[PDB]
Amino acid sequence: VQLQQSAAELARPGASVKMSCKASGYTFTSYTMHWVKQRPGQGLEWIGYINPTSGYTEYNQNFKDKTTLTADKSSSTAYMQLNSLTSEDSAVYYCAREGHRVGPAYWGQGTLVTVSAASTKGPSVFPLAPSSGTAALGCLVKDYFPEPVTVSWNSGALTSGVHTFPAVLQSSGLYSLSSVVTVPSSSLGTQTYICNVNHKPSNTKVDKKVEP
Amino acid sequence: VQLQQSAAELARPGASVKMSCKASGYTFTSYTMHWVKQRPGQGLEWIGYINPTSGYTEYNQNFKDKTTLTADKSSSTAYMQLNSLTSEDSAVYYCAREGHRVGPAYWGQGTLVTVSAASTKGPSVFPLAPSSGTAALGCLVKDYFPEPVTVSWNSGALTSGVHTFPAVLQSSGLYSLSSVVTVPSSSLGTQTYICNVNHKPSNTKVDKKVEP
Amino acid sequence: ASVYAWNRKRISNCVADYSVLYNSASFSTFKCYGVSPTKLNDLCFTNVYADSFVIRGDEVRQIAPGQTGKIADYNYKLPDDFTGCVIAWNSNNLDSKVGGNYNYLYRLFRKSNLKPFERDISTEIYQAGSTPCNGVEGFNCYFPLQSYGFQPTNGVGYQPYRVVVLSFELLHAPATVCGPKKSTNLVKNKCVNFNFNGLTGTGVLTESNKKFLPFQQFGRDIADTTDAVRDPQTLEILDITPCSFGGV
Amino acid sequence: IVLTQSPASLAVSLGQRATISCRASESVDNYGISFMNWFQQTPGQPPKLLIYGSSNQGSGVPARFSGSGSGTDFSLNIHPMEEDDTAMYFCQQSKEVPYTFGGGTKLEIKRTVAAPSVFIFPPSDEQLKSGTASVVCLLNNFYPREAKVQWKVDNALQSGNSQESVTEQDSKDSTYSLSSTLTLSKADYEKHKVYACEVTHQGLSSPVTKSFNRG
Amino acid sequence: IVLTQSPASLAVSLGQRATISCRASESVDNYGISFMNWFQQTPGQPPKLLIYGSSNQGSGVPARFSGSGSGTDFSLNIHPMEEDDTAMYFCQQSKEVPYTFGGGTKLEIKRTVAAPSVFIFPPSDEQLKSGTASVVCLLNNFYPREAKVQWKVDNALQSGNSQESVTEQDSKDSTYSLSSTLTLSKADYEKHKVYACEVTHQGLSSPVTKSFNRG
Ligand SMILES: *[C@@H]1O[C@H](CO)[C@@H](O)[C@H](O)[C@H]1NC(C)=O
Repeated sequence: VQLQQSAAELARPGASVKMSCKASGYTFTSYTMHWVKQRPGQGLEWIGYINPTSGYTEYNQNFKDKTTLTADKSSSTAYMQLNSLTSEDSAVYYCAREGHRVGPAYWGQGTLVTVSAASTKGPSVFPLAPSSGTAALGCLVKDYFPEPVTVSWNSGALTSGVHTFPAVLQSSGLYSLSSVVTVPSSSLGTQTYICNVNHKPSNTKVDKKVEP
Repeated sequence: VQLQQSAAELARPGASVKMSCKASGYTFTSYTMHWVKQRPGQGLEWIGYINPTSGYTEYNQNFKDKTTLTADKSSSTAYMQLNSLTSEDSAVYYCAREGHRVGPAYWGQGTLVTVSAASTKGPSVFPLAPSSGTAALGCLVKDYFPEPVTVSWNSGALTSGVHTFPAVLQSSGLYSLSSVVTVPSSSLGTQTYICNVNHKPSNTKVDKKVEP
Repeated sequence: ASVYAWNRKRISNCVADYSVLYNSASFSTFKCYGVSPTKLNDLCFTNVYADSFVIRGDEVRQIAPGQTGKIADYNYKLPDDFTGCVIAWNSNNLDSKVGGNYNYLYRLFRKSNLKPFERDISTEIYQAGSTPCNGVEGFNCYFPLQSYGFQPTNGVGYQPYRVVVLSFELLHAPATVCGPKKSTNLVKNKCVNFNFNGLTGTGVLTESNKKFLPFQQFGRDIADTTDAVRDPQTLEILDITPCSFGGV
Repeated sequence: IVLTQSPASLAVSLGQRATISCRASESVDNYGISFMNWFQQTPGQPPKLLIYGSSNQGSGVPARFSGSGSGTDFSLNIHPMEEDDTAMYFCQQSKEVPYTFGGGTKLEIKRTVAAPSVFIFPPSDEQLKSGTASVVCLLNNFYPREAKVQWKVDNALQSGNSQESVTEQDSKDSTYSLSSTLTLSKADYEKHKVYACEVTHQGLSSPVTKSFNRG
Repeated sequence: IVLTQSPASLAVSLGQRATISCRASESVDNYGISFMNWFQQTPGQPPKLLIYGSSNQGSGVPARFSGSGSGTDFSLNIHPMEEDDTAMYFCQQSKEVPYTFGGGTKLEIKRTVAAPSVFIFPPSDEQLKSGTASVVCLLNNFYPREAKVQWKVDNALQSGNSQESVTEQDSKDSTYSLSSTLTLSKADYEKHKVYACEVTHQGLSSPVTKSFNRG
């Protein structure tokens, strides 16, 4: 039993999102298809289910107006349509197959829908230099859209003690995070430290040298 | 349910002791009151019980002759009368309340009755100097009556490694104990060690300087 | 409630639905005496009693007709006849606390075994010895009640069990409590199998001139055979006549 | 049906019992069987069926996980706690048409209380050129995650102007890391001299301050 | 009724089972219930009811303590032994009018056998002015408490002249301390030169002697 989904769709508020779930490993005509919403770092909310054989769809009361479930048995695929998107709709949606008397029994990976009117913007990397045993340093990444960004130290040469904190969504609509590392006080003047920040959506490859 | 007795009464052989037990937290008219004798560091011996509402007292065979139980319901108190005291009578007595089908169920603190013809005498503190890594020293308290005495080092400045052994009753009728402490060998010549002995009953405050 | 003071709820004038008994997963014992458990939805009862309490698990066997033990003798006794059902389920998760749950009590001491369906909530001091107690607690004077002392880590035997006892009263008298059964229409001049509020028979239902007083619900002729009945929905008196039979 | 999940944040050392409890507003039992399900979700992964029904175990589930209970009260127990058990555990009901999940319990492995390594980072010169100043307070290797960070600009407490992030528990160190950024305009940043971060934590007897003067 | 309390001195490490047994001369069972009670007494405190009846637990008693048995044989078991369990445990009977208690069991936490640190102390000069001489032999940090101390004055063993004291088990070190004092008149003390304290203990392969010559 395998379920495959779309990948990280981004839409502005008011638009509609069409979401697909390919099914394999079973008949797909004998098990109903459920959908579950999960806001990042939050609880799970059941959206609704569809019977593949007969298009009888039952939705949650909250999601009844803005959601539409459909299915194509010919290609063995299910679809969820989200209409009139708002910022609350930004979340990970899962498609699940019925089993063991559980509604959403077998889940398929998960696809992230991001609702925002913002546009892609390159990150700015700013050196958080050590303050004048073990010292701390790093660099702060600010004003980039969207997630994710890959942060490394000296192309992977400095990995122990490296903490790249998850970004937080600012009120301006962008993301800011910090990558920090603790280094011996002896290597303050000798060892060169560079943080490498790679943002694929904006194709921004920035290599920032941090010095004390 | 709380029971409160007298505090550490001393009497000479042949005299009589009146012992009180105030009761609170219950009606005191629905539960019989038991008395239990305990020698220091020994087993428990049940003495006898009294019914508060009706003065029906039942005593142990051993304690029948020398013990009398009475009760005052007006003040919610019980009393034990010990007559013709001997050295065997020196012990801690407890007043207990019936409960859970146990005779002496709920005990109250405990009052120590000390039978002796001796009189209050000030302690004498004798410095046990270190013998000429870690060395040992201390001071011996001899011929004090009665217990207890507070022993400290440098007004509490030397607490680790301190052993103030419990006093023992000598054949002469007094008490002797020893306070010892282990000190570094490098501290033999420099640090001053003084043991403080406090005997409140005799109002004896002695500060003994122990030197090697 | 504690077994010594067991809760009694009287049940009457209702449409009895026993779906809770069949759908629940928690029940451990579902014993029935005088009735069949699956047939409870096809019966009409004059009155029902639901007696609920909390007991120790090893004592659940004592909740049954003609049994002996501390609970049966001094706490809760079932009559030898007892048309009804005993339903008990483990409640360790709900009625046990870290430390001890001492709210639930049972009666250790009593002068004599209590009669069936008798409740003793008195807490007078029990006189086990010859000496009168006069309300005090002493050597042979004991508080009659004793705490179960439920703790989560106890043998299934010593874990609390919640018990509900249903006491049906089954008689030809007008039954207030009935299953839904979806009552149907009635026909007059045909041999039918009629179920009149618990009364059941095979005959023709002719219109009757019997003058029933308002409290009267059915009529019995000589030799005590039901010959008349009033239907609950319409309140009309119908004569019941056996449809013709005879040797050939 | 509303499911309330007691403890929703449980810290137990390896080899110790872990209990997550679910209570339902109405009965979940139906047709004789029970319809309470336990799901497990490791970070970055879809939820996986752990315990279908009250006690039945799902496909490929180790014997450590056990489900018990009935009526409205259910419990999930993991006695041989392992490293792989660090996940978010949900309780879900399948009796009624609207399927509802529990609050969720993030299960963490417990360790000894550790002192946070506190540091303060002034804004970079290049950032100061851009008219923005972000000052960072960093806590390295502290357990548990319970800690409070306050910003003091010229001995005046700030509110509604700091954004903090917590990196997930370390795989080996089992210690959290925290980073709080205070953002200001350049004109406002240059109007004050003393910037301090005051942190209180369980492993600190008294709150630790880290301050710097602009320039 | 006479109660015999098997082991009356039990040493068990933390987290280990501890069993104290009470045996009665005649049956303690009456009216169907049992009347064997277990009391606990911490030093300097009144005895506290642990187990009323054969198995029922007293008020505010942790689940560690358990009472079992019937007839004439009863047992008190403490499987999760803790530090606070160091106390004197008594068994008592409530069946007959003269209530009788057990011998009493002092519960000690077990540790590895430790070598006694032996020291000697001659009488002080001021004491010698008073015509009395007390010679002290001190053993520091030895486990178990089983040890024998003998006084040898001019290679002659002394009897009936030494008084010894034992400090209770240390809260952290869990090691006993001993101090034996030999008292003599000044004329008798000055009539001998060599004074020795000869100690035997489990942790010593051979008995240790500590001696001094007067002067
Ligand atoms: C109750 O009785 C009245 C009078 O006979 C009848 O009109 C009514 O329909 C009955 N109720 C139902 C639910 O049929």
